[PDB]
Amino acid sequence: IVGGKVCPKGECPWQVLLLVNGAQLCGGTLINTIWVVSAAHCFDKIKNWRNLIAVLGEHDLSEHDGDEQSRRVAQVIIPSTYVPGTTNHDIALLRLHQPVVLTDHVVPLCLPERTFSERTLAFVRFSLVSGWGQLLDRGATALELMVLNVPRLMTQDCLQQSRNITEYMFCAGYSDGSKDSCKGDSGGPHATHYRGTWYLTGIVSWGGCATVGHFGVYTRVSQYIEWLQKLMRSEPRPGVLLRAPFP
Amino acid sequence: LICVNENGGCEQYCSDHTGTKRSCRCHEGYSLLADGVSCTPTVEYPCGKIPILEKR
Ligand SMILES: C[C@H](O)C(=O)NCc1cccc(-n2ncc(-c3cc4cnccc4[nH]3)c2O)c1
Ligand SMILES: [Ca+2]
Repeated sequence: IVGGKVCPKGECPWQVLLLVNGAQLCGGTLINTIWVVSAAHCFDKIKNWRNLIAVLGEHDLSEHDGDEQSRRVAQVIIPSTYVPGTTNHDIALLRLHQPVVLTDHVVPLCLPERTFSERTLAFVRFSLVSGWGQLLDRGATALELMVLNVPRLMTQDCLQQSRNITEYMFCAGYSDGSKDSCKGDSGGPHATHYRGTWYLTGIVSWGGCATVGHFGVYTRVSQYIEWLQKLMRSEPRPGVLLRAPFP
Repeated sequence: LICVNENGGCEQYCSDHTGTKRSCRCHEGYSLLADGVSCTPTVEYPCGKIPILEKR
């Protein structure tokens, strides 16, 4: 995250850190005790699918404070329509091997109904994006969880104000090079507040971090609600990676 | 009251029905109050609330 602030410990309790061989891979969002939403592209180069770990309740990567909960990733589910190394349909649903325990420091973000998200949430101007990604373009990653308030653009406006955005994406942020999500943040939440509760509206995708004349690109979670809900009702299948039909 | 406008007055989710009818609903871990619009937690750690802030 470029140009944000430290998320005070416990204030982003849905944030997930994904590790592979102990190394930072991506972020994610907890939506239930066993389900995490992340970005498909995070998994483009995974060799050993068995070595993927999700950590909840993380804050400061330099220390252990006892609020962290680590789980093995049992399933990584990716839409059929996602093509590795691209941006469209950049979403993954991860099943944890064992539920996390909800605590003051570990709480799911609400996955909204599609109608609500489209009719109401899509019109809330500002939303929060968070992660342990790069603090600067071509810079070091963060040791403490960072958060940033970004405004959402209608796609027409995005295109105009920009110095390929599909219906499965949206733009948010700033064009002045001061504030953005960055490498290391992908998969993390774009969270939207409405009447006292927070909801998942986007996933940090990719494409150029805090580049002048460009906005951040996020996966438009509303397009995937039904897809996600169906999968969460399904039994696990052997083998970690599952490609599931979309729609 | 239509769901498309002002969320139908619902705190959370809204469904249109046949006629001048609307029903609000709440996410799991919440229940709907008698006002027919408000949602109140039913569990300790409802989704989308921040415990340290809810406590202060
Ligand atoms: C063949 C290459 O090794 C490969 O593709 N590996 C897969 C793989 C895994 C995990 C992460 C990444 N990865 N690389 C770059 C970005 C990224 C840039 C960016 C700008 N603004 C906002 C979010 C952003 N994210 C990113 O998330 C890539
Ligand atoms: Ca820690």
